[PDB]
Amino acid sequence: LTPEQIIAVDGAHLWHPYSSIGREAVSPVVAVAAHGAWLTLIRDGQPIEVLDAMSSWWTAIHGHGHPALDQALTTQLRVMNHVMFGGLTHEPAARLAKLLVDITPAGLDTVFFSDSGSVSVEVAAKMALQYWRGRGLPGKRRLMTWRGGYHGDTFLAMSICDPHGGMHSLWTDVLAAQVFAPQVPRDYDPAYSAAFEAQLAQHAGELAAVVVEPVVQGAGGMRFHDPRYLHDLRDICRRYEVLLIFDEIATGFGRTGALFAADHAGVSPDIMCVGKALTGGYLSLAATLCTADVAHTISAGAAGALMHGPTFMANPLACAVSVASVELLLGQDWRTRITELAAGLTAGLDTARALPAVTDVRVCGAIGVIECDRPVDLAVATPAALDRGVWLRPFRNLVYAMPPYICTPAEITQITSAMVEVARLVGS
Amino acid sequence: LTPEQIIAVDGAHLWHPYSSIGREAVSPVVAVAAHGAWLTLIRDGQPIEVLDAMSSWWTAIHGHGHPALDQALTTQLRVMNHVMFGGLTHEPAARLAKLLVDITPAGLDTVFFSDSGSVSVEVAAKMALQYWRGRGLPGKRRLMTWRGGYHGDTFLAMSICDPHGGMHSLWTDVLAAQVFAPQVPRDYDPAYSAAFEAQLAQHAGELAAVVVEPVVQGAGGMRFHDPRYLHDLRDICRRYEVLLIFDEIATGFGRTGALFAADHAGVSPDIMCVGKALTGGYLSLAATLCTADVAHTISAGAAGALMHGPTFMANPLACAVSVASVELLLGQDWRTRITELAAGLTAGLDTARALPAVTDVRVCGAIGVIECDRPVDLAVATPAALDRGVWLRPFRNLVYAMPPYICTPAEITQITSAMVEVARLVGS
Ligand SMILES: O=c1cc(-c2ccccc2F)[nH]c2cc3c(cc12)OCO3
Ligand SMILES: O=c1cc(-c2ccccc2F)[nH]c2cc3c(cc12)OCO3
Ligand SMILES: *Cc1c(COP(=O)(O)O)cnc(C)c1O
Ligand SMILES: *Cc1c(COP(=O)(O)O)cnc(C)c1O
Repeated sequence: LTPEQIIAVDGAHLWHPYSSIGREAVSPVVAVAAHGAWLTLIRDGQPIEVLDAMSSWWTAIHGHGHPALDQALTTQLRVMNHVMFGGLTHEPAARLAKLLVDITPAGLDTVFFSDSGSVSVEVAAKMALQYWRGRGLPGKRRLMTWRGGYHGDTFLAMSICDPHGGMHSLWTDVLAAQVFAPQVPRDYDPAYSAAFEAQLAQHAGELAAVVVEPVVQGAGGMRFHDPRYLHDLRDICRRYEVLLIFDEIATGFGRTGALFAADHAGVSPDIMCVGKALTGGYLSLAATLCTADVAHTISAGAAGALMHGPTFMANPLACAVSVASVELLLGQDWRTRITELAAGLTAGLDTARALPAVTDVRVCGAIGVIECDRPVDLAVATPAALDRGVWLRPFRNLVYAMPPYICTPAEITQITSAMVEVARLVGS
Repeated sequence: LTPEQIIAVDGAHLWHPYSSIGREAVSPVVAVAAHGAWLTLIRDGQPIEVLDAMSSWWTAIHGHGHPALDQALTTQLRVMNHVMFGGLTHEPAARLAKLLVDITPAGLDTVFFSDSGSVSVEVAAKMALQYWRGRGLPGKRRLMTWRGGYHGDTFLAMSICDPHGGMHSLWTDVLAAQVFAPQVPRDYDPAYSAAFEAQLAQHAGELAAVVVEPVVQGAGGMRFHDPRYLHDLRDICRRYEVLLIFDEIATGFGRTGALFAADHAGVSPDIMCVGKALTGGYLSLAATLCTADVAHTISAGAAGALMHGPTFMANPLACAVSVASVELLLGQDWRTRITELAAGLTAGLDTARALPAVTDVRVCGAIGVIECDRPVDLAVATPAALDRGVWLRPFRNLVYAMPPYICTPAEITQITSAMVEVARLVGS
């Protein structure tokens, strides 16, 4: 198929993320290649290389078509594509489970693979719910979170999504009613933790778990908070016998300046979700990890087993490429690499503070955010970043990036400058 | 890692489908290779070749390591592993969307890609809910199904699974309260459809949709029903304005002797789910298709969009291999092939009707079932099937098979023979 034919089939037959059929404001751009930090896209009918400032929705940490990850995939392909995980095990699942157990915060000893972040969240909740049924406390079934969060699109995951971010108004009467604390602030305020605890305390007899994105809230608005809030949640959850779940689907694998964002605070959740960057952007795969205590309680309970099992659980191809992606990350000085990226993002985005439409500029590891005072019009900003050789996708009032780790100082410069310019055109 | 090392790691760190940690009665077998219809498994230190009678949980329709599917994957690997589907489109997605629209029941014109069956089911339910919100009937929010069904493990998916099979209590005050018709009989009885209509009639104003597995109920108990009920379901849904959803995640791509099980009845659902065999069992991928009318109403609704967007939506690698998998199926005389497999399963399984422990023997397309009078002990069944060079995995009281389509007559006969012998051992 040609790019013109792709557009036509696409417009008649393809849904896209949170999109329409036949009523699309803009119109998707055809991608034809991706290599390293660059995509090849079709503009005015011509191929152009542009920087993947978004890491293809936070996935491409090592860049596209990284030779070590292509080979990991090809090697596995020639030997064993997939076998069912029911009754069978295999080397890629074992290898990856060992890495994950070793590199995640202390005490996360068991791994349940699934096919996506949303599913890993539902698995996490199911772990929490079965845990308490195992302990003889079935009333502990509600979830608690703070506002501003995002956890995925499946119905249970939607229930702990920010009520505005996740559009709860469209869903009156259909979602579980969960317990929401106020928005977690940027700077550390012990009074917020105290208020969080008081709210939790009166619900504890009915809460299975607190579920949060640690340090960085992504799709709910790219807000950062002081790691010390996570230390306080760990302490609150411990004292009131409520499980603590960290969703590190966006934050995991170095993105925020630490291996896992949990690490900034030096704290272990009881249950953890990872995804997005796990396969270095090659294939869909996710994992939920839980402590030995959670694992044994579930296993010694009435049901005798965790009641879940995706068809493609522990797929050998995804697992093989993830092992390579993780080892590649661990085999380099990733901490310096992120520090440099962060400096690059700070330096390049500094001039945007002055802009008339800009309310905030903030950076956390390989994450750079320009917050505006109004919705960023994509029909303006998209062609504007393409013109400068950058793939950028603003969302709501934010002009932001999660650049691949392999980006050079010159590439970051190029990214930040495109971002600064999108912010300027918003003010005019 | 060695086989022994894998077991050691697996027993300590890996969850399996519907399994425990530390309380596993049987212990998983190590798989080291898969080619065509054969797995290489490690039995007592030694490698053996066994027929994949289960098709790796109903996925490997073309066998493993098929050269056309291998190629399609490596070809796409060197070009473009993945890009975000937000704002972008690509050839693998448009080719596959085009195919899916062309070969599925008529009127199914739009395609939403996602990573797994359970997710595609939650997407289907979301389309139904938003459709009726588009029409000003937000009261239409419940789902109706008949008993014995299975739809996945995520929380909405769970709510329409059989209330005994899915252990709905266990899940007391957590699942949405859905409407359940009695188990659909094998043989056609018009009294059943009349009772279904009468039950639907009294919930019509609160029903978004009817959701069923057409013709074959999979994980709920390998039950077959007369395609004519689907015709009745279509008629009832039309007259009462309740959307019809077919979960074809197990049944699709020729498995029941028709391309899609809906074809046995000539019926078009409003919304359809596929997965499992979609990629020929290489990678995880599912799809939810809906009619133009459904797409336009959601798009014209208050929301202006379908509020869903998985990270790895429409992953190029996964789509490219699906394209090649669908093309490979459509390019051969698949109907004759499936008729041949069915005839071979029928002939090979006949002798089991006489066995003292067998209550039924049924076949439908490339699905063969020995229904036993007691639950089947895997600790006896699994080694027995291995001894005969077959990978069989019984479920509850079923010794069943869904072999790859590339299985020769002799391989089918080896499969059925191992099934008979397992059924014989159950009777003692
Ligand atoms: O043995 C399995 C049983 C189930 C299952 C259990 C209870 C209810 C429904 C199910 F599909 N689900 C399964 C799902 C699997 C699998 C095995 C199983 O390997 C590939 O993915
Ligand atoms: O643009 C996207 C927006 C959302 C989204 C929308 C509303 C609320 C939360 C979200 F993550 N989710 C998305 C998920 C995507 C994606 C794009 C988007 O490309 C690959 O996966
Ligand atoms: C993206 C995301 C999810 C959902 O991931 P999918 O693979 O899109 O289902 C869940 N949690 C967090 C924090 C995320 O950023
Ligand atoms: C296997 C199956 C599902 C769920 O598939 P996953 O990929 O395991 O989420 C849903 N519906 C039916 C009918 C199935 O057979």
